[PDB]
Amino acid sequence: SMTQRHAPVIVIGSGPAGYTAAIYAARAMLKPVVIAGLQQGGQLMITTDVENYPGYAEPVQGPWMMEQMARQAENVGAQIVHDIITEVETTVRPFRLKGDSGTIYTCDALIIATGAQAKWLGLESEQTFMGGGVSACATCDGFFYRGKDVVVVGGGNTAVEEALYLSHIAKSVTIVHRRDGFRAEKIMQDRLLSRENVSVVWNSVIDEILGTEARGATVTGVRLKNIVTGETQERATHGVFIAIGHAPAVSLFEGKLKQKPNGYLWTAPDSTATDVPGIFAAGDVTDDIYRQAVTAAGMGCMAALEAERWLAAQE
Amino acid sequence: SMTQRHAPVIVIGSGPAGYTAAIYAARAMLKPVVIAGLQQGGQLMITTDVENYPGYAEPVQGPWMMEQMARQAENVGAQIVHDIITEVETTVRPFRLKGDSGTIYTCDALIIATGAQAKWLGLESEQTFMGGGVSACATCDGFFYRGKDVVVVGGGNTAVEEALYLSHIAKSVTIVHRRDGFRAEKIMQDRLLSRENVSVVWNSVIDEILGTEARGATVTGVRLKNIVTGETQERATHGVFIAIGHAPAVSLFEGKLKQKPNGYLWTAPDSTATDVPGIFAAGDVTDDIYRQAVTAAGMGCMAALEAERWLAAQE
Ligand SMILES: Cc1cc2c(cc1C)N(C[C@H](O)[C@H](O)[C@H](O)COP(=O)(O)OP(=O)(O)OC[C@H]1O[C@@H](n3cnc4c(N)ncnc43)[C@H](O)[C@@H]1O)c1[nH]c(=O)[nH]c(=O)c1N2
Ligand SMILES: Cc1cc2c(cc1C)N(C[C@H](O)[C@H](O)[C@H](O)COP(=O)(O)OP(=O)(O)OC[C@H]1O[C@@H](n3cnc4c(N)ncnc43)[C@H](O)[C@@H]1O)c1[nH]c(=O)[nH]c(=O)c1N2
Ligand code: NA
Ligand code: NA
Repeated sequence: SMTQRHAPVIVIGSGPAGYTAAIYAARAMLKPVVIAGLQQGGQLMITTDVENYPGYAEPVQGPWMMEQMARQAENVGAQIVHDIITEVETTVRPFRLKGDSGTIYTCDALIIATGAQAKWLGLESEQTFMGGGVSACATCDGFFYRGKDVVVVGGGNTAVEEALYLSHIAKSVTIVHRRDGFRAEKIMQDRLLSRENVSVVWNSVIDEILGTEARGATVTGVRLKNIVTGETQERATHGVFIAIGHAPAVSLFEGKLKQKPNGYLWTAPDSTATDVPGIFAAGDVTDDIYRQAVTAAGMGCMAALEAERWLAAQE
Repeated sequence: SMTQRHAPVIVIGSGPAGYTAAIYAARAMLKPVVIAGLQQGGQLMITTDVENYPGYAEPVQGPWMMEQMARQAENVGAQIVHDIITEVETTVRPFRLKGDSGTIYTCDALIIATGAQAKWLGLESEQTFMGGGVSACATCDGFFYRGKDVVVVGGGNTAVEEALYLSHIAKSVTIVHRRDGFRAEKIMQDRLLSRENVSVVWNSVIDEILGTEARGATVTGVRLKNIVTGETQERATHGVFIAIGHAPAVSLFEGKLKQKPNGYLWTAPDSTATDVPGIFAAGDVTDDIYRQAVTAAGMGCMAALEAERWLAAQE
């Protein structure tokens, strides 16, 4: 493989943040290279039903949308490279990245768009029912559960937020959490629990998600286990939302870039600037608040424009 | 017309910010109404060539894109109303808006997405050559002027920023400004003027943009006038970028919502919250930094999610 390769901008990640950064950087003649990573196209690759990305009259599949973005990025002059970054040197100029290929990449500005994957319980039945009643995004799928009974799993701020959102849409929400209480801001927790259509099953986990045969397989219930006693119980439900948190993809940057208390990369207000000039971060690796494709794309744009302005200031 | 009409969320504006807010609000079952305003579809209605909105492999026309967003918004349950808001009462609950129709609209949360139109010189030749060498957005059109000679008109921070961006792409940039010096941050101005491919014509205006007959009409030069002496001169050019600033659409909110020193609506960091709880602002009415369709759409999303969270907190 190539020993070493320089681009003015390198984007790490090929989700909507990375592709958008690449589109804008390429149109500014910064000849960007996108390092695609392990999942070219990012987390939208695992959904077949996108309805809230603005600009498509009808629902689209995630892979189809991300193919359009990839094509767009290469059409305007970005180059997509199939590699995974394994190390980043943040204290040298040009910045230096090592690929799993062995190639050393160098760049004058770096845009980090590595994402923050939803965490899952680790059940085979999560896969079986994925998109047929199992979701990790209430914003995305809540609408389909209008007047239906759903379960939310988790007990942190994410679960409280997802349950509160769903309580306004679903007929009922049952939250299942392995501890005896929420580990979330008290005002939010009180607000959620006071809703008449919300109940909680404490000290419990999902033992299995139950449903029909894959003709798709559709959720019809859950088996819960009390983790104190081991006793199980089964209940009917129409949907299960897994809300146990997200894992920002920050292992390259730990100890090198400022992080927020929860692990997400810190960026400046109304900006993608990290605490190292010339390194920008866009999308779900920094955004723990909105977590949408369009917000991720918007940040990608911001990062390219900021990178361009910064590079001009270095000349 | 109707005397009075309530929606949980009302969005003022039907550009990418307004439509995106409507899409997300409708999918949260907040039954939003969008007040379309004078230009349904917003400022993208006047461009036939969009290439940097992520998710379209090939270039699209602005009207076509904005029709897709309008259709999407109504498909997911938003309602578009053809009216213009003429007054907003920001100190009452529910918020009250008056339409030019005479209808009184009321809402529990308000999302402002009224935009900030580029200002133009007021020349007939600006219209003639629109999209054939006259532009008000270097980010949008600069790419096409790779190795070409262009003119930038203006002398504020916007003109300095647009010229600096273009100096990296175009063969040359000639800035034309009616004063003897820039009215921009000194570090930026020094950086621009030191570029070897940048020149300036001070104390002057564009008297006319010159070019070919509309077969489209294509720019080939400009006539400049010194506004001290009245003397004119003519020069060849391939493109003219009008960079005299933008006009945030804030006349409804002057004296009622916090504004930034330049007139744009103030919003909180990493947020669309204005200084009145339950009133959010998204898109170019608040964003004087990025000014793109995708950033505007991203803010629309943010406003809907924040509005939804806020409404839940009121219940
Ligand atoms: C099941 C499901 C369904 C939905 C959603 C999530 C989930 C889990 N979302 C949320 C959406 O997926 C999320 O907001 C975006 O994917 C975030 O985009 P990013 O570009 O930030 O990261 P994203 O996670 O998409 O991409 C990260 C990229 O970084 C790369 N990467 C990571 N480490 C790397 C390394 N070391 N080297 C190189 N590359 C590396 C990966 O390969 C990947 O390409 C969503 N949103 C929405 O708006 N509408 C919707 O319908 C849905 N639906
Ligand atoms: C010539 C040209 C070309 C481009 C661009 C600009 C210009 C001038 N842009 C920038 C882009 O147009 C801009 O970023 C967005 O239109 C901003 O979207 P908003 O939704 O914020 O406002 P936008 O201006 O689009 O919409 C404002 C809406 O508010 C409404 N409104 C105002 N007052 C009202 C009232 N009192 N009552 C009701 N409604 C009211 C209007 O009717 C309108 O529908 C662009 N960006 C990009 O990303 N790619 C590109 O190629 C281009 N190209
Ligand atoms: Na930030
Ligand atoms: Na803000």
